[PDB]
Amino acid sequence: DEDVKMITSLSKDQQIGEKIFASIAPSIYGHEDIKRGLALALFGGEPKNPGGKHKVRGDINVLLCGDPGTAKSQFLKYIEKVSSRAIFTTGQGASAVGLTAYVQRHPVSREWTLEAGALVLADRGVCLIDEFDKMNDQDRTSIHEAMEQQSISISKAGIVTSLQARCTVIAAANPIGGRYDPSLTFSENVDLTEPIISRFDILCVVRDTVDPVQDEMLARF
Amino acid sequence: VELREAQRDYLDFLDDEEDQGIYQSKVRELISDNQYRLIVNVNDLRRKNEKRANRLLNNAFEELVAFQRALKDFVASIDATYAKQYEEFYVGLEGSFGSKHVSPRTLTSCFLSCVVCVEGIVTKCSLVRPKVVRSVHYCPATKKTIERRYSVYPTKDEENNPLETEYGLSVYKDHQTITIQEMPEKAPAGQLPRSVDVILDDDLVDKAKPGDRVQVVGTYRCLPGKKGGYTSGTFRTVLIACNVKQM
Ligand SMILES: Nc1ncnc2c1ncn2[C@@H]1O[C@H](COP(=O)(O)OP(=O)(O)OP(=O)(O)O)[C@@H](O)[C@H]1O
Ligand SMILES: [Mg+2]
Repeated sequence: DEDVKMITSLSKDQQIGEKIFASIAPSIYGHEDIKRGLALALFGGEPKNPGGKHKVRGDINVLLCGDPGTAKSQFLKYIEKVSSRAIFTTGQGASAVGLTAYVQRHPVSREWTLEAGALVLADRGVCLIDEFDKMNDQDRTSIHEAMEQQSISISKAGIVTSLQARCTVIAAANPIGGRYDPSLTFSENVDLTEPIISRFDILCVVRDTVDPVQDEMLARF
Repeated sequence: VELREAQRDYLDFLDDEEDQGIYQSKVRELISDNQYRLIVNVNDLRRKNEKRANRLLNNAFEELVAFQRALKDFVASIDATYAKQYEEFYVGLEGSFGSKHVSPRTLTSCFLSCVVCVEGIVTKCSLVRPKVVRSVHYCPATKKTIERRYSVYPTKDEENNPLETEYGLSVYKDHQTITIQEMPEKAPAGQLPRSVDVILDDDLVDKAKPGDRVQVVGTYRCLPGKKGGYTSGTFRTVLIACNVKQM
């Protein structure tokens, strides 16, 4: 009860937005724009559907592309910690939670189960993807259909189902050559395809230019 | 009384030579061709006797036994010489059954003890095996022969003298089991198929092969629970074929 009053009092502050922006990722130095974009993604928007014909989503997907050593994974870990319903996965492989639905007997419970992908488990939540450029064909197709149609269709072992996958996707990636080239466009610097990139609302580019003062401050931290 | 009346009606059905009938010529051809199976159209029987057709469809085993007895009597009357070779004859069925034309997916317990027609594809087949009908045994110690009929295998005489089996004097009949699966062209998309088991005996053993589309007409029956003090109350259903056709 008093929490609502405290929140309303905090909203009356003139610098509440700046405080919220600075609050995200206390242990990460710099990258104010990244934190602001992540705050905007976390707060989200509002979906619309005039009648039952035109559906417009309200989720803000975020993609970060950066050189090695720029602490891309720390942001994902912090977002996973903060978010109430967050599912973390990596495209390299051997992930705890898969990205494709399948029907199998569970190794532990020894029961016949239908295990959905991380996209379905993150319904009305957040899905974080690390190593976005190492994925295979199945993961790419599943992500494409989950981002365009916002649903997953399964036809396996006599089971035909359609499941909702309303989630916000935050992905991390590295350039093709290991270092971003300003002379080339963003599409040419990433192994991803144009339709996949077009889905993301916010694209962030991180570089590793040698600034002595910034490097000194980072080393001190 | 009912069985005798059914046999009388079945006997009356066959005598059609003075009524532009064909079945007498069919029986003559069967005798000429050394065959012991006759195919009778259900539509003609329904036209001539609707009550008998309804009883046969709703009750198969007794009516089929009566019809086999009638055919035995008819073949005896024609040429008793031929009837000596075979103990009993077998019946085949043909025609349009209508509501009883049932696919493997739509088979239910409502068709128990009835005659059904199914169309499908063959997926599993078994090796041909002999089945005993009669057994003959001989005792070298006493020079005595004994006969047994089947529908316990003796080994010793009354005075515990050993018995030797005469395989040649015994009687065996062929037996095989096949599996019929619903055709994928008609099954609903995205659903697992359903299969039925069929038993073939006598001359119908070698008329089916896996991967082939067939139509089988036969009786639908349950298998009783095997010996035990406790029963689960669930019986397995197996089709007993009487006619197989290559579509
Ligand atoms: N701004 C920063 N503030 C604090 N630590 C930082 C910062 N940038 C990088 N680091 C440190 O750099 C190290 C590199 O590991 P980290 O997992 O963060 O890398 P990454 O950017 O995800 O790299 P990769 O491209 O190999 O996946 C970490 O221990 C992290 O603490
Ligand atoms: Mg990393």
